[PDB]
Amino acid sequence: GAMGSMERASLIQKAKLAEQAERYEDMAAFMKGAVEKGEELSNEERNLLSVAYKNVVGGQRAAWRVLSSIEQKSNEEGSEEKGPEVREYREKVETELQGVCDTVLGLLDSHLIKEAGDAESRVFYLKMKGDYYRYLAEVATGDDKKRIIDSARSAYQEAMDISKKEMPPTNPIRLGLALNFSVFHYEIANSPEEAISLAKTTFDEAMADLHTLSEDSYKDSTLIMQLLRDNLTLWT
Amino acid sequence: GAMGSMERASLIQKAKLAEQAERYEDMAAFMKGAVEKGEELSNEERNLLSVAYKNVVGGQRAAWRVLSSIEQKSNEEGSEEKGPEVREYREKVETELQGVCDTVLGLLDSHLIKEAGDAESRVFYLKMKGDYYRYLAEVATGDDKKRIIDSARSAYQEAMDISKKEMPPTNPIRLGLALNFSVFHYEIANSPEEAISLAKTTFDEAMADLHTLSEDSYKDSTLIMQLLRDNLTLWT
Amino acid sequence: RRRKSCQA
Amino acid sequence: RRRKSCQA
Ligand SMILES: *Cc1cccc(C(=O)N(C)CCS*)c1
Ligand SMILES: *Cc1cccc(C(=O)N(C)CCS*)c1
Ligand SMILES: [Cl-]
Ligand SMILES: [Cl-]
Ligand SMILES: [Mg+2]
Ligand SMILES: [Mg+2]
Ligand SMILES: [Mg+2]
Ligand SMILES: [Mg+2]
Ligand SMILES: [Mg+2]
Ligand SMILES: [Mg+2]
Ligand SMILES: [Mg+2]
Ligand SMILES: [Mg+2]
Repeated sequence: GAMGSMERASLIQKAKLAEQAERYEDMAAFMKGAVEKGEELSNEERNLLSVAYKNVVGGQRAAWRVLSSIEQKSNEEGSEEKGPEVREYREKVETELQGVCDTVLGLLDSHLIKEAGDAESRVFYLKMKGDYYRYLAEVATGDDKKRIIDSARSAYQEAMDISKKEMPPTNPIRLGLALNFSVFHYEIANSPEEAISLAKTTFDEAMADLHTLSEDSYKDSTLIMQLLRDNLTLWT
Repeated sequence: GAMGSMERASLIQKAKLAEQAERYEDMAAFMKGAVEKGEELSNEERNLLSVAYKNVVGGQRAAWRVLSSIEQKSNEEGSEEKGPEVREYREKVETELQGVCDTVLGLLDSHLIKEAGDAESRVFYLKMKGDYYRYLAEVATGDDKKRIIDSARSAYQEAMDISKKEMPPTNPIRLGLALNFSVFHYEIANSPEEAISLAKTTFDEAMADLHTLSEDSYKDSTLIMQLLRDNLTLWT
Repeated sequence: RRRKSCQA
Repeated sequence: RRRKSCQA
């Protein structure tokens, strides 16, 4: 599309500038253009892709939650009828959010996942697929909700299976995947015990493998382990 | 345009929802639609208009400054040539920023200012006109720079003349106008002594009139007086 | 205290 | 310490 005339390397350079400027919509557009060049992404480029879209969808999700809370209050007994505007505007934000999720899922399907053969890259993309189905599930209320939830579950499960076979328990991608799949269990799949079990097992297995790491890898792994602990403390 | 089919009251309601959701681009689009209905704005509606566009242009200005700093470093002796990308991306953000300024200035000219007869509304809009010319001046480097600067000066000066005749020295619009015109003098017009004199005189004349105010008006006025003091402390 | 998910 | 301007 609009980025078709720009060099791949220039798109990557501009994505990094957009990050520094906190222009995440631009960052995502640049990284979409880079993906659409058709070549595989490096580790750093995968990270830029994830940063860009997570920040974009993060603003939409936070806005959706604000609007959904207002809408729910409007439907309480005793609340004055204010017309269709709250629902309409929540729907507008929701549709935009769904569009961003569909865009990311489309990049993963055409054709990032199918060309990703190394465990790290494949797990990274499958985690992303689970995440964006999870964001679709956060807003889903209709007849496809169960299939959306199962699509998130299936992508996370494939990522977990690969990560357990091919990556050490301290690997940051493996750890972040487990963090997110545990959140999926807790708040999407109505399975808090599974969420807690996964977070605890992931934390304990990472703890046992820290002795193998350099100081820098130790810092990387313990940072994510603390996120698992934060959730365990909140949930127990 | 795109908001032509939505009721004026629904646009205002959605602008307030967008503010709560921190969706300032949406907020600005709603308020532009409301202005384009052709009716005058109330005090609260003027405030919503200003909030919306100030937040939008604020993100653009902050991004422009980040990119301009990187560009300036790239042109230092000893810096590696990295190609046209930094300039191109700074120009992209700059053009978008100029477009937002032109949009606001267009709403003021067609037809908010000409229908604003009460001192408060007229000063409010003329202050906005000075502000958006000032933001154009922040990025101007060419042959129209002097005329852009003079357009900001002229709008601020008319607002000052009306505010001195028609509004008390503690009025928050008058105070905020003086704050901004002082910044214009300091950092656009290369007149720091004028900036300091205006901030000091404005502060002292407001101080002397605080005794006339209710507790709530006193809180409003002293808040802006503190901004004037903050600048005086920075500049002296 | 919002639960944590993985922010790249 | 950035100088202040008027934020509605
Ligand atoms: C799964 C993943 C993707 C991108 C970055 C990371 C990571 O190392 N951190 C620190 C983000 C928080 S999990 C992980
Ligand atoms: C000039 C102006 C416009 C909108 C709001 C205000 C105001 O009262 N405050 C507190 C903003 C900071 S000057 C003033
Ligand atoms: Cl809407
Ligand atoms: Cl560009
Ligand atoms: Mg090429
Ligand atoms: Mg209504
Ligand atoms: Mg491959
Ligand atoms: Mg391995
Ligand atoms: Mg009507
Ligand atoms: Mg280059
Ligand atoms: Mg009138
Ligand atoms: Mg008066």
